[PDB]
Amino acid sequence: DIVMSQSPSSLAVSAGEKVTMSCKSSQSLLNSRTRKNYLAWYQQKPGQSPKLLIYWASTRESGVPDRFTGSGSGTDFTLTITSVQAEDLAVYYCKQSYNLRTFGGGTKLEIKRADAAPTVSIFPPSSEQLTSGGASVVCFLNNFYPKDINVKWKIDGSERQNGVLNSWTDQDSKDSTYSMSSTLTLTKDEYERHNSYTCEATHKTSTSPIVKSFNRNEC
Amino acid sequence: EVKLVESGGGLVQSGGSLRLSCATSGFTFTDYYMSWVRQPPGKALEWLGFIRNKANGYTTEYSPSVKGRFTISRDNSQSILYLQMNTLRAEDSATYYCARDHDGYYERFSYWGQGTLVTVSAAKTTPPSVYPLAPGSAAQTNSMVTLGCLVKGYFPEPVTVTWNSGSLSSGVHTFPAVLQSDLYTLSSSVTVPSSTWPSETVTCNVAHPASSTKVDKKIVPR
Ligand SMILES: [Mg+2]
Ligand SMILES: [Mg+2]
Ligand SMILES: [Zn+2]
Repeated sequence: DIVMSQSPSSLAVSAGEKVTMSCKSSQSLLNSRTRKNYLAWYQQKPGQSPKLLIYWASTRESGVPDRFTGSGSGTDFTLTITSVQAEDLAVYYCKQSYNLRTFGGGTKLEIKRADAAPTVSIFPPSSEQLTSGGASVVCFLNNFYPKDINVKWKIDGSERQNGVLNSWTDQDSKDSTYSMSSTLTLTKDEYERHNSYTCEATHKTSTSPIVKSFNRNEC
Repeated sequence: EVKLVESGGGLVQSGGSLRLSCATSGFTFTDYYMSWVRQPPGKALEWLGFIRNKANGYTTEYSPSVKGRFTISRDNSQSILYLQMNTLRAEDSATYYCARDHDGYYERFSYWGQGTLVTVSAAKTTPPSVYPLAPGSAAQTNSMVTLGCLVKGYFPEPVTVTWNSGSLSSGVHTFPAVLQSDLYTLSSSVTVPSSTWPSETVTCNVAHPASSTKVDKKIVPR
């Protein structure tokens, strides 16, 4: 069967710059009769379904920006994006249609941008969760860059790491930032045995941690 | 207009059998080849096989990894496409997409469904508990406010989150589920103008297909 190899695994550029990515098949996708190369390129934005961008190696499907152009013939193909836009954050896949079908491993395209500090907000456990005997303290870290960032929870001034679940979002398609979610989970009794709750975020953007917190008895 | 909708995904044990569907409309079904493609979480697309059009005898072709294990059929009167999966395994856990395909000879446009997620494991199906995240009794910070929803303790994925039935999209961050034991927990945040909340209604709508559950939780100030 036809194997499709894509290079590089991932790319990264600032908005406006140009990128190219490679796709090679184990055999020629050029049909001697139709004079067409059965090679297509797809774009898959996060949370989305793949979208056909180009077919027959060079033809752009109606609706696709001129900034996307495909070249190559035979075994070696290339996808070029003239002026990368922020919405282009995606994994691009080539697919051969010569004999049956097969996808390449894909090329991920990340967007570089200027540094951004996270906007931090902390939320106490809801009254509803408490009745179920549990107690989650949530902390959202929104729109920061780069993705590297550390979160430290503190309860009554002392650090804590037991029941912490972290989750990073894909890069934002509008502003190229990242967001993260941190959840400190306790039982109802523990949460109520302590009084101060803190979420601390350390990011390249400052040597001083962005600090957010609350007191169980605030008013 | 041309719609491809997959269903039948969900939970299943090893060795088990599952049948997926892909209902269509907006085009004359009989004239097209149909393909099935899958994708394990965070991995590459993978073609599974296709079923040809009428003019080609509705015959089939599959990829090795599914040889003699998966079957593709089509209901030409209902315009539905199926994928019979048998003797399932962990590596089969993935999102399954149907797509309209063809001889690449006709000048066509491509369409894919949103996909259905198949999870393979022996864990039990569990509905989520949906909790509102309102700001602490403490003081605010600026003319904008961040609210949230903690979708906790469900299995398996996925769970879909919208705010005010999708009318509140801009300014919404839904975080990927995190697996802790046999349960998934995720959260979603929405930032809106202080002039909007609590002035108006802000509700997160969470759906859990595996358990056929839907929860609408209103965020009201503590
Ligand atoms: Mg493949
Ligand atoms: Mg955003
Ligand atoms: Zn304690």
